[PDB]
Amino acid sequence: SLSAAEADLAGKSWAPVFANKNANGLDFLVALFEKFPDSANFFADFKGKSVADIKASPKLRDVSSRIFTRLNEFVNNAANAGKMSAMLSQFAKEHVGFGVGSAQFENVRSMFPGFVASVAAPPAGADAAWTKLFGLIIDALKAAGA
Ligand code: HEM
Ligand SMILES: [C-]#N
Repeated sequence: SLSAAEADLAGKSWAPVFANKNANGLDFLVALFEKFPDSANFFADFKGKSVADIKASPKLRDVSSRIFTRLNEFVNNAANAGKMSAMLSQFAKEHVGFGVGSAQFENVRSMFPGFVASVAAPPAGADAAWTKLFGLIIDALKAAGA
């Protein structure tokens, strides 16, 4: 887990992002797709589609919302190694079954701090907390067989 201090920093940087969950969450998805085009092929709904197609799909909102809803719960529980264990196991089990692996989560980690900053400048120490939070997911995915 993160320490209470780091988790506080991550929550602080996430606040302004989550404040506009519909829009920011669709934006996160599109950024992902722009930067790491192969990601899209993991989704049944967007396999083969171009970013333009993705942005115009009526399915986008459901996908971004579920990521944001779940990410929010990770942020909230990040300092409780207890809940983190449970959350990460499930999260990884779910993903691996869909063919998604840690490399795709390395990609998310790479671009996340840049994405948060696109909304509001994060406090000192926040980027590192996010990178350690995503490092934990990456590790759970490796544990799950990918
Ligand atoms: C960044 C944070 C992410 C979070 C919080 C997240 C969250 C979720 C959750 C909540 C579900 C629905 C699980 C269920 O109820 O069965 C799931 C589905 C899925 N996610 Fe993620 N996800 C993340 C990133 C990824 C990435 C990077 C990929 C693809 C590269 C991925 C691909 C999938 C697929 C393919 C499934 C379900 C089937 C599908 O829609 O095709 N997710 N994810
Ligand atoms: C995948 N959300």
